[PDB]
Amino acid sequence: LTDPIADMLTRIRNATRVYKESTDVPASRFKEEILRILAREGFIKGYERVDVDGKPYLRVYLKYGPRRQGPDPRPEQVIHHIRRISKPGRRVYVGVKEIPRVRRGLGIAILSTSKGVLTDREARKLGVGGELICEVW
Amino acid sequence: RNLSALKRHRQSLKRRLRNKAKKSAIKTLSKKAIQLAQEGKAEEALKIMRKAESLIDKAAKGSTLHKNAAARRKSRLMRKVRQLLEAAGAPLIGGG
Amino acid sequence: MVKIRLARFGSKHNPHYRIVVTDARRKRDGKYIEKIGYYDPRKTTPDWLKVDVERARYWLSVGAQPTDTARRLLRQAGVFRQ
Amino acid sequence: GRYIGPVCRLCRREGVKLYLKGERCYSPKCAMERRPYPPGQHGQKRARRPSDYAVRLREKQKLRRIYGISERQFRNLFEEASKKKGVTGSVFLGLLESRLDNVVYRLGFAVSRRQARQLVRHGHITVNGRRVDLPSYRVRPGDEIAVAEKSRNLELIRQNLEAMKGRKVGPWLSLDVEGMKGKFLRLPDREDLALPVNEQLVIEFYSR
Amino acid sequence: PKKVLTGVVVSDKMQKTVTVLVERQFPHPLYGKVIKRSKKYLAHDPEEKYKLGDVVEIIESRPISKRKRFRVLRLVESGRMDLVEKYLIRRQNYESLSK
Amino acid sequence: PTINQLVRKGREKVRKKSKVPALKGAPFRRGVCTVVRTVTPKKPNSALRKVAKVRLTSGYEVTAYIPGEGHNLQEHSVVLIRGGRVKDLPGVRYHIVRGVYDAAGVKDRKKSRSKYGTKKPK
RNA sequence: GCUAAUCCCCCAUGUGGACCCGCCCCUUGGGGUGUGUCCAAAGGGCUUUGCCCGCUUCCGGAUGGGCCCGCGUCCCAUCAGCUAGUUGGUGGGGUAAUGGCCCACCAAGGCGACGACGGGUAGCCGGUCUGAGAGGAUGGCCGGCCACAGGGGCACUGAGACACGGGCCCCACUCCUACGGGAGGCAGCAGUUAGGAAUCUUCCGCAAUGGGCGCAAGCCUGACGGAGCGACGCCGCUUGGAGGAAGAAGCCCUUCGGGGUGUAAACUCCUGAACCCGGGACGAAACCCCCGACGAGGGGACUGACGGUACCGGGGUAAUAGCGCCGGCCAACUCCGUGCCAGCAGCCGCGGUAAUACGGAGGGCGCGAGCGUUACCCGGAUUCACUGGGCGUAAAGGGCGUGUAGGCGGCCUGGGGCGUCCCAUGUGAAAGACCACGGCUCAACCGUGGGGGAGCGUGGGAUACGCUCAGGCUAGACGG
RNA sequence: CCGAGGGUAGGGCCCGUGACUGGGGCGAAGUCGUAACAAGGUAGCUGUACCGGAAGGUGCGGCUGGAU
Ligand code: SF4
Ligand SMILES: [Mg+2]
Ligand SMILES: [Mg+2]
Ligand SMILES: [Mg+2]
Ligand SMILES: [Mg+2]
Ligand SMILES: [Mg+2]
Ligand SMILES: [Mg+2]
Ligand SMILES: [Mg+2]
Ligand SMILES: [Mg+2]
Ligand SMILES: [Mg+2]
Ligand SMILES: [Mg+2]
Ligand SMILES: [Mg+2]
Ligand SMILES: [Mg+2]
Ligand SMILES: [Mg+2]
Ligand SMILES: [Mg+2]
Ligand SMILES: [Mg+2]
Ligand SMILES: [Mg+2]
Ligand SMILES: [Mg+2]
Ligand SMILES: [Mg+2]
Ligand SMILES: [Mg+2]
Ligand SMILES: [Mg+2]
Ligand SMILES: [Mg+2]
Ligand SMILES: [Mg+2]
Ligand SMILES: [Mg+2]
Ligand SMILES: [Mg+2]
Ligand SMILES: [Mg+2]
Ligand SMILES: [Mg+2]
Ligand SMILES: [Mg+2]
Ligand SMILES: [Mg+2]
Ligand SMILES: [Mg+2]
Ligand SMILES: [Mg+2]
Ligand SMILES: [Mg+2]
Ligand SMILES: [Mg+2]
Ligand SMILES: [Mg+2]
Ligand SMILES: [Mg+2]
Ligand SMILES: [Mg+2]
Ligand SMILES: [Mg+2]
Ligand SMILES: [Mg+2]
Ligand SMILES: [Mg+2]
Ligand SMILES: [Mg+2]
Ligand SMILES: [Mg+2]
Ligand SMILES: [Mg+2]
Ligand SMILES: [Mg+2]
Ligand SMILES: [Mg+2]
Ligand SMILES: [Mg+2]
Ligand SMILES: [Mg+2]
Ligand SMILES: [Mg+2]
Ligand SMILES: [Mg+2]
Ligand SMILES: [Mg+2]
Ligand SMILES: [Mg+2]
Ligand SMILES: [Mg+2]
Ligand SMILES: [Mg+2]
Ligand SMILES: [Mg+2]
Ligand SMILES: [Mg+2]
Ligand SMILES: [Mg+2]
Ligand SMILES: [Mg+2]
Ligand SMILES: [Mg+2]
Ligand SMILES: [Mg+2]
Ligand SMILES: [Mg+2]
Ligand SMILES: [Mg+2]
Ligand SMILES: [Mg+2]
Ligand SMILES: [Mg+2]
Ligand SMILES: [Mg+2]
Ligand SMILES: [Mg+2]
Ligand SMILES: [Mg+2]
Ligand SMILES: [Mg+2]
Ligand SMILES: [Mg+2]
Ligand SMILES: [Mg+2]
Ligand SMILES: [Mg+2]
Ligand SMILES: [Mg+2]
Ligand SMILES: [Mg+2]
Ligand SMILES: [Mg+2]
Ligand SMILES: [Mg+2]
Ligand SMILES: [Mg+2]
Ligand SMILES: [Mg+2]
Ligand SMILES: [Mg+2]
Ligand SMILES: [Mg+2]
Ligand SMILES: [Mg+2]
Ligand SMILES: [Mg+2]
Ligand SMILES: [Mg+2]
Ligand SMILES: [Mg+2]
Ligand SMILES: [Mg+2]
Ligand SMILES: [Mg+2]
Ligand SMILES: [Mg+2]
Ligand SMILES: [Mg+2]
Ligand SMILES: [Mg+2]
Ligand SMILES: [Mg+2]
Ligand SMILES: [Mg+2]
Ligand SMILES: [Mg+2]
Ligand SMILES: [Mg+2]
Ligand SMILES: [Mg+2]
Ligand SMILES: [Mg+2]
Ligand SMILES: [Mg+2]
Ligand SMILES: [Mg+2]
Ligand SMILES: [Mg+2]
Ligand SMILES: [Mg+2]
Ligand SMILES: [Mg+2]
Ligand SMILES: [Mg+2]
Ligand SMILES: [Mg+2]
Ligand SMILES: [Mg+2]
Ligand SMILES: [Mg+2]
Ligand SMILES: [Mg+2]
Ligand SMILES: [Mg+2]
Ligand SMILES: [Mg+2]
Ligand SMILES: [Mg+2]
Ligand SMILES: [Mg+2]
Ligand SMILES: [Mg+2]
Ligand SMILES: [Mg+2]
Ligand SMILES: [Mg+2]
Ligand SMILES: [Mg+2]
Ligand SMILES: [Mg+2]
Ligand SMILES: [Mg+2]
Ligand SMILES: [Mg+2]
Ligand SMILES: [Mg+2]
Ligand SMILES: [Mg+2]
Ligand SMILES: [Mg+2]
Ligand SMILES: [Mg+2]
Ligand SMILES: [Mg+2]
Ligand SMILES: [Mg+2]
Repeated sequence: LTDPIADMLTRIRNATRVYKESTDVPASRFKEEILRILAREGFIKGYERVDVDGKPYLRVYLKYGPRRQGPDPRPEQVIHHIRRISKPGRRVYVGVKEIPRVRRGLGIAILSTSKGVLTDREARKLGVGGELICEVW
Repeated sequence: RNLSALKRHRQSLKRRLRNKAKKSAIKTLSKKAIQLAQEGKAEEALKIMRKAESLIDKAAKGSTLHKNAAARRKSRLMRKVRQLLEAAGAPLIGGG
Repeated sequence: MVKIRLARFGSKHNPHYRIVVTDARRKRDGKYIEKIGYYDPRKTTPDWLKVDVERARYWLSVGAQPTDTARRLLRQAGVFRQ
Repeated sequence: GRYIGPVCRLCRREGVKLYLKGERCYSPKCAMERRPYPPGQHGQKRARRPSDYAVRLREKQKLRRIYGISERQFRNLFEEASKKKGVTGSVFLGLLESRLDNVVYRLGFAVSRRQARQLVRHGHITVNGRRVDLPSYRVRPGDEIAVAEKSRNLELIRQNLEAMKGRKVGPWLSLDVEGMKGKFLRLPDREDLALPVNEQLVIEFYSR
Repeated sequence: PKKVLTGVVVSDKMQKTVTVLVERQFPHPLYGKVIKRSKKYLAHDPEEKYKLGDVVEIIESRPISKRKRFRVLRLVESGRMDLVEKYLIRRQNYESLSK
Repeated sequence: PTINQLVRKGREKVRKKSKVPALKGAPFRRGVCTVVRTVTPKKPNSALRKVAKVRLTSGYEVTAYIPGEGHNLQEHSVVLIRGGRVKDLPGVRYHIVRGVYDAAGVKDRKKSRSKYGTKKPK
């Protein structure tokens, strides 16, 4: 397993797409922080440190939109789009001035800074850059 | 079909003579003292070595030697002689 | 030596100089050490001469040499006023 | 130089009334009143659907032929307007209207821009006192555009200036008749002028 | 300031001279990924006190020989034969790369 | 490819192959006619197209087209050539320029005269 | 064979500097000091026991450099191995100075898949062109640096050159000659010839700006300032303006009624490019001279190549238009001629007796002193895809393992802070570019002011992530 | 001593050219047959080998991207 962060983002993407209540990802402090942001921005209901067959996990509680009318009644996702930017194959770092605006503000960039994991808004306020972890909307 | 470049060339051949003359003379008396010092013969070495140093700094008055080249040449002379007289001694005069 | 003089800028029949400190051996419009003012011999504008008098006096002090018609213009800016 | 040829055929092709002569433009001897169909052998044949390119070409030529201006100067002005700050459409029209030969015409010094050009060119006009015989001069806010006092006793300017006594002049201009002089108050809105022109279609033409 | 470099001593077969391999990292100018490049500097060792496998600092210096423009500054670590071997294994692999 | 593969091998910028080799950098090249004849074109066309074999100053010998109705070119005719193939004439990659050196303009040409080297008629 | 000097030499003087050795400070050869030793010099001119120009040694400044270093700098791996001054040492030589730069000996090293060696191409940069950006292309003009001066070697003089219009030698080539012998080097400005598709006047002036020499007058300056030729490029301008018929002729089309060119012309008035005469610059006030003091400062004159030019005023003639295109892409249609011929063509395609595609004509479209063509660069081309592509059948998975280098790597804690992030700071020349204002009647062009940035040097800070060092863990992997 | 270069000898690379020869591309208005596309009239294709004026055939093994 080469990229835990990308695996987590992907675990979520796969779950939401078939409308699971929650999903479990193997736990780490750095993942919590990302989820912390994810919930506080309302992309997820939240998470809790659970245990699967003896192992520390993170149960991520998924959130969607209202049922829809028409032929396809499946509800709009809250997380339409989540994908890694920086990867083991190519690390991506921006300075505060190079921090992107995801979807004109309608989305968020998550970054790891020397002040911790922040959104693009947060990073810009604190005036620091960092490694561009991923983007969500 | 002509110039004062001609004049400059004539002058260079006269300055050429004098630079070589002094430089030869310096080289002669330098090695001479060094030869004496080798079999030292302290008083004679230093006597000649005093004469070399004079011709050196005198060369550095004009275009013959740059001051640093003079300094360099004196240094090696005096360094050589002292180290040579050190096989036997004793330095009968100056300097220093 | 290092000199204070007029490097021509501008264009044809529209002379515009930068009074400048540069090595004498430079080409006239070549790289200069510092600009210490401009000069518009045709007075097409209200201020057709400016001289950082502070800087100019420094170069003078440190051994620079003005050209004749630079020293003229430098005089008009009162660098030599005691 | 400028187009310098038959001018009714221009309105006829353009399918709209362009006022390129002055007097006859309001008469029944106007060609658009007599034959409101394109010049040449095929004017009265039924038009087929104009392509998008066709449409935008025409809209641009209209705007152009209005001012009697070269496609070169036209394009340059446009290019200036595009890189210029703000909104290209207005700025383009504004810069167009700031041409001396144009202002001279908007002030009623002449019945047409063609005549206005010959006026400017022949030095019969001045800007803030100074003689300017260049049609391309960009008049700026606060400029006095006057008849040359050495030319003030000219028949044509008189008859033209007589026709302007209380005649309204665009909000952006002011004319002091009898004194034979006018002023440029500010650069005109797209709104402040009603050219038979969708200037967006011109933008689209030059973006091809 | 004089440039100061850190690296491993990969050769000491020279009199009063050691060979110091130095590594540097940087993002690829176009493809962004961080990549490694290395370079060997000839280092002045007047005491012949520096042994194979020593991590040292070398400092930019007035020419000692053609190709020697660095003195060894100070010892940093010792016994890094593990690094020395990666250098040697690659050179060793080169016989396999001919025809 | 992976990012590492790109770091290792890069992307390859492929040069363009000139369609006018005999010109050797130039807009035009002067030459001398050796053979002046007609040549039949390929499917689905049929004609007797006028063609000269030219020996260039660039050291090449090529077949160039002789455009327009009628011409005065023969062996030893000095001639200026330009790029441009004749699609139906395989091997013909150049055009002789009418109205240069020994190439006459087209007689009684009226439309598009600059392309056929014909002066303006009275 | 004579003769002078700011030419050369010797002696003195030693402020001081140079060098050897010892000492202190430092820390690569930096500064200080002690004995010895060694080294200075040139005079000229005025208004003449005072000045100015010079000369001498030494510290410093400023300017300009040399050398060294990190990083960046094209194509071919169908170039894979290269290396004996080679890599290091010791000692000398040499230099302004480090260094195999050079030499002598000692050692056996140095470099290479992070591409050595070899081959090909190229002067590099500020910039420039393009492009949404990323990137691509390019480096002429202007600026900076480098390299060269017919080919090659060499040193001399000198602060500086291994010196374009200096020296020596060899070579190739050319010329003069009185036939014995001699001379030359336009990749300075013009100009010739050759080559080519193609690229300029054997012009004017030192008036300005700048450079050399001179105390100064001033002399020199093909740098330069200008004039000449070329639509080469960009910018500005003209060939007219208004009126003028349900609308002449001519020409084109026609269902023969008519339609078109077309307010276009004619015609009328009005303006007045060109040209004619009159005036006429800015660019030029300094050096200098006089008072003051040869300074501060104040007054005085001399001087313009362009040029009797621009420009100002007076008068004053309706006064060059062309080129491409009109099947679709792509804006513009008809008649005739032709009849797979002649021809067109950027791609698709047109032409075989009613061709909007060939040739002319009328008409139309598009630009306009230009219009088109050829060539080449970037674009459209996310068609080498970093931004921003793909590989079952479209081009694309290695026949399969094994494994070297390399790339990449699980959970927790701490150290360090390499990458990375932040702040401060130095650097990022000028021109150009962008915003503003201003000067040539506008513009082009030009001047003035403003704002940045990456990148790298330095200082301080942050520690999440990546890295590294350390310690735990069991979820991967391996073993029983 | 070194040394431009010259001379002798022997290698390496690249370019142009050569009697003649090999196949290739295009042309097309010819001659021979008709190998492939349908079960294309012997299902096709394939690596190899041997063979035939030619397309091609046959052997051995493989694939289905083979009709019934
Ligand atoms: S008359 Fe009618 S047609 Fe002729 S110009 Fe005036 S408006 Fe256009
Ligand atoms: Mg990315
Ligand atoms: Mg002389
Ligand atoms: Mg002797
Ligand atoms: Mg000296
Ligand atoms: Mg109107
Ligand atoms: Mg539309
Ligand atoms: Mg805008
Ligand atoms: Mg209105
Ligand atoms: Mg209107
Ligand atoms: Mg565009
Ligand atoms: Mg050494
Ligand atoms: Mg020829
Ligand atoms: Mg055909
Ligand atoms: Mg002939
Ligand atoms: Mg072409
Ligand atoms: Mg034409
Ligand atoms: Mg005497
Ligand atoms: Mg003495
Ligand atoms: Mg004198
Ligand atoms: Mg040594
Ligand atoms: Mg030197
Ligand atoms: Mg060497
Ligand atoms: Mg040796
Ligand atoms: Mg040995
Ligand atoms: Mg390397
Ligand atoms: Mg490679
Ligand atoms: Mg070459
Ligand atoms: Mg070259
Ligand atoms: Mg693009
Ligand atoms: Mg280049
Ligand atoms: Mg160029
Ligand atoms: Mg240049
Ligand atoms: Mg050379
Ligand atoms: Mg030479
Ligand atoms: Mg030559
Ligand atoms: Mg020579
Ligand atoms: Mg000398
Ligand atoms: Mg040189
Ligand atoms: Mg010369
Ligand atoms: Mg010279
Ligand atoms: Mg020489
Ligand atoms: Mg002669
Ligand atoms: Mg003679
Ligand atoms: Mg004789
Ligand atoms: Mg002789
Ligand atoms: Mg000559
Ligand atoms: Mg020449
Ligand atoms: Mg010629
Ligand atoms: Mg020729
Ligand atoms: Mg010439
Ligand atoms: Mg010229
Ligand atoms: Mg002069
Ligand atoms: Mg002067
Ligand atoms: Mg002087
Ligand atoms: Mg005097
Ligand atoms: Mg002279
Ligand atoms: Mg001259
Ligand atoms: Mg000039
Ligand atoms: Mg012109
Ligand atoms: Mg009628
Ligand atoms: Mg009519
Ligand atoms: Mg008629
Ligand atoms: Mg009629
Ligand atoms: Mg008219
Ligand atoms: Mg008049
Ligand atoms: Mg003047
Ligand atoms: Mg005075
Ligand atoms: Mg004078
Ligand atoms: Mg006059
Ligand atoms: Mg006049
Ligand atoms: Mg009159
Ligand atoms: Mg007329
Ligand atoms: Mg066209
Ligand atoms: Mg058709
Ligand atoms: Mg088009
Ligand atoms: Mg159309
Ligand atoms: Mg026929
Ligand atoms: Mg045609
Ligand atoms: Mg037919
Ligand atoms: Mg017909
Ligand atoms: Mg066509
Ligand atoms: Mg036709
Ligand atoms: Mg023009
Ligand atoms: Mg392209
Ligand atoms: Mg691209
Ligand atoms: Mg990609
Ligand atoms: Mg694709
Ligand atoms: Mg794959
Ligand atoms: Mg395939
Ligand atoms: Mg496989
Ligand atoms: Mg494996
Ligand atoms: Mg491994
Ligand atoms: Mg690793
Ligand atoms: Mg990790
Ligand atoms: Mg750690
Ligand atoms: Mg830590
Ligand atoms: Mg760090
Ligand atoms: Mg900075
Ligand atoms: Mg700048
Ligand atoms: Mg202005
Ligand atoms: Mg910017
Ligand atoms: Mg820092
Ligand atoms: Mg561990
Ligand atoms: Mg397990
Ligand atoms: Mg197991
Ligand atoms: Mg030799
Ligand atoms: Mg030889
Ligand atoms: Mg020889
Ligand atoms: Mg053959
Ligand atoms: Mg078969
Ligand atoms: Mg069959
Ligand atoms: Mg069969
Ligand atoms: Mg078989
Ligand atoms: Mg056979
Ligand atoms: Mg047979
Ligand atoms: Mg058989
Ligand atoms: Mg079988
Ligand atoms: Mg098988």
